[PDB]
Amino acid sequence: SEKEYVEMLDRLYSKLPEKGQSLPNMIILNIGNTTIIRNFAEYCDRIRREDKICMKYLLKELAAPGNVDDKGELVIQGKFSSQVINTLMERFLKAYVECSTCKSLDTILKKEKKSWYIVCLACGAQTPVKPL
Amino acid sequence: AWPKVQPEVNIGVVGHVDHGKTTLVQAITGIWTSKHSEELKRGMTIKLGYAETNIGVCESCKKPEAYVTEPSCKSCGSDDEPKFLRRISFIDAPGHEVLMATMLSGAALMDGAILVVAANEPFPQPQTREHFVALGIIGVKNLIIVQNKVDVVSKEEALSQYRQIKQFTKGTWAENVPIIPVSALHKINIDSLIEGIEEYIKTPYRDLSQKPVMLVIRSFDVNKPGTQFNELKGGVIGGSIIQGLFKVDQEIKVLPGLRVEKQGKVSYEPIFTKISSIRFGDEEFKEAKPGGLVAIGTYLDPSLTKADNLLGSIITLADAEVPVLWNIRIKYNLLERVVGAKEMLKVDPIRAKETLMLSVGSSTTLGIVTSVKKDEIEVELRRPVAVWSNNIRTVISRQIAGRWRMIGWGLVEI
Amino acid sequence: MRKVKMSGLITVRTNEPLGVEKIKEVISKALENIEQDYESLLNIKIYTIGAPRYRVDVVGTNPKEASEALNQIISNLIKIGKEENVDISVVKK
Ligand SMILES: Nc1nc2c(ncn2[C@@H]2O[C@H](COP(=O)(O)OP(=O)(O)O)[C@@H](O)[C@H]2O)c(=O)[nH]1
Ligand SMILES: [Zn+2]
Repeated sequence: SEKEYVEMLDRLYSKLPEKGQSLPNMIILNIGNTTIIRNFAEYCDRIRREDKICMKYLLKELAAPGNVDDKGELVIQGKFSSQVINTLMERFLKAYVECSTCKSLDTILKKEKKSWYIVCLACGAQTPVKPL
Repeated sequence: AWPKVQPEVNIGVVGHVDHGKTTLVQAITGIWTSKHSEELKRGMTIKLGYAETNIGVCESCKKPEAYVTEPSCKSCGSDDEPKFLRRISFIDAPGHEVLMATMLSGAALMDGAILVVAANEPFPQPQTREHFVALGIIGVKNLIIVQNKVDVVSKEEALSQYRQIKQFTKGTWAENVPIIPVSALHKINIDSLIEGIEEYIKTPYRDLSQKPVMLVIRSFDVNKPGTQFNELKGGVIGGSIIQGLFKVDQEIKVLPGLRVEKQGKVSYEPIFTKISSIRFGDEEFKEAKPGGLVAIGTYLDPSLTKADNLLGSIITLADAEVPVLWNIRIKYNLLERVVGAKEMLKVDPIRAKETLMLSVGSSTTLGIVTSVKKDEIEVELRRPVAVWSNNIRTVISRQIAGRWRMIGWGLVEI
Repeated sequence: MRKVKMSGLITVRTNEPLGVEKIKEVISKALENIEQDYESLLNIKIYTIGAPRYRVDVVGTNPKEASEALNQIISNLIKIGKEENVDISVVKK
C-alpha cells in the first residue's frame, strides 16, 4: 500500500522548514521603562531559533525581566539603549546560530541530555554549544 | 486525572548504528536515554536504554494528530480530555556490531519492537539486517519498520528505499510490516508512529498463572554513603518479569546464585531472599507483572547486588523447579550466512569441541561442544544456566574475526 | 568541650536470606548496655561508608573511656555476628 505510505511521506515533507538573507533590521523602541522589539518573533523565526531561547539568553545578558507579546513582541522590563541590544544580540548569533566551519547562520539547534549542537544546513557540521 | 499505572508492554528499539534509534525513543517519550553515555555509578553497566511514556487519545480530534503523551490536549487544538490508553516503555538497543551480545539480552525483554532504518544510507545495513533476523529468532511478531531521517533525503529517494525495505520483507516472518516514515530529529510524524505502535504492537495476554520468572539485567546498592544503620536497604535487583508476577513480602531465589568452589569442584547454590518492595520508574507498587523494567528491592547484603553483579541471572519463587545445568542439550538450527558481517560468507558447521557463546535470557555464557548430531548438540558451560521451562529459546554465536557473530539458535532441552 | 570522636572501619558481609535484616539485629544487640554500663559515651552511631565497609562512631566525655566501650562494641559484633551467620571482621582505623 504505497498509497498509505506516500500519503504519510508527503505529510512530513510539508512539515519541513522551507527550502534555502541579510537579517531584518530588529526594530526597537521605548515606552516609559520598557524596551520593545516589535519583531522579536519574526527575527527569531528567520534564524530557526526558539523565542524563549533568544529571550532567555538576551535577557540573562541584560540582567532584566521580560516575556513575549501574544503577538510575538519582546517587552523587556527595563529601558535599554537600542545599541547595546544589538551588541548582545550578535553575540547571541555568534555563539548559538553561526556555524563554526563556514559561518552560514542557516542552522538548527539539537539538544540531548546535556549537550546542544548547532547543525548547519549548508556545510553539515555541528558546533557543540553550552546548553543555556 | 490519569492513572499512575506500570508499563503494559515493552517495545524495544532496534536498528543499525547512528540511525537515530535514541533520538527517536525521545521523539516519542521525550526522554533522553543514557544508552549513549559514560556512567560511573549505580545501575546500568550495559549499553541499554530505557524510556517510559503514557499514551492517551482525544476522541475529539482526528488521527493521527489525535494521540497525546501528556494529560493535555492542546497538541490537537482542543480541550476535551483525552482518554488514557496504555503505558508503554522502550528498551534502547545498542546498534554497534561489537555490542551485539548485549542486544540479544535486551531482546529477551522485548515484547514487540521498532526497526529504525536511516534513509541516507544503503539498505539494509549490517546490524539493520542482523538485528532484524535476531528479532525473528528470539520470538517477536509485532514489528514496525521506522523510516527515519528523510528530512535530508529527496521524496524521490525516500520512496526508492521504501520499495526495497518492502521486497526485502517478502517471505519473512514480518512480510507485511508497517513503514511509518519520520524525522525523530524534528519530531515530525511521531504521532503517526504512536498510532502505528498503537495499531501494530498491542499488549499481549498475560497468563498470570504461570510460574513467576524475571530476567535480571542489573543490580545496585541504593543506600547513599553515610546512611545510618537503620535506614539500610537490601540489595536491589532489576530487570523484567517475563511471565507470571511477584508481589511484596514474597519468597524468591536468584539463580545460578552464589558461586561455591570449596575443596573440590565449583558449584552454584541459590541465593534465597524475600521481596522487599516493587517499583517501576518513580512509582512503588505491591505486585509486578510483565511489561517494564522492574526494581525488586530485596533483603540481602548490598554487597551481593552492588556492582550490576546479578545481571545474567533470573529471580524465581523460592519454591520452584528450575534446573541450573552445566551441560545442556540444544536442538539448534544454523543460519544461512553470517548476517551482520560484510563479507557475506556461509556459516560453517558446528564442529565438536569448538567453543561457542550461548545467549539464554539476560544471561550470556561460553561453552565447549561435546556432542554434535544432525540437529542436536550438547555443550559444557563455564557457568551454569537456569532453565526456567523446557525448550526456552537460545541464540548461538561464534567468534569469527576476533568478533563474535550470530549463527543460530535452538531449544534448551531440560 | 566534652565530645571526643572515636571511629573505626569494619567489614560486614552476609549471605543470609534476610541480609540487611541480620545486620540490623547483631548491631541492635551487640550495641546494647554500652550507653548504660560503661556509661557517658555521649552518643553511638554505626553507619555505612561504602559496600561491605562500615564504621562505628563513639563520642564520649573522656577519651580513656571512649576506646573503652568502642572496643566492647566491636568486641561483641564479631561474637554475636558469628552467632547469627553474620560475618563481621575488622579494619582497625
Ligand atoms: N537530520 C536528522 N538527524 C537525525 C535524526 N534522528 C537522529 N538524528 C541524528 O543522527 C545521529 C544518530 O542518532 P542517535 O539517536 O544517537 O541514534 P543511534 O545511533 O541509533 O542509537 C545523531 O547525530 C542525531 O542527532 C533525524 O530524523 N534527522
Ligand atoms: Zn556551515
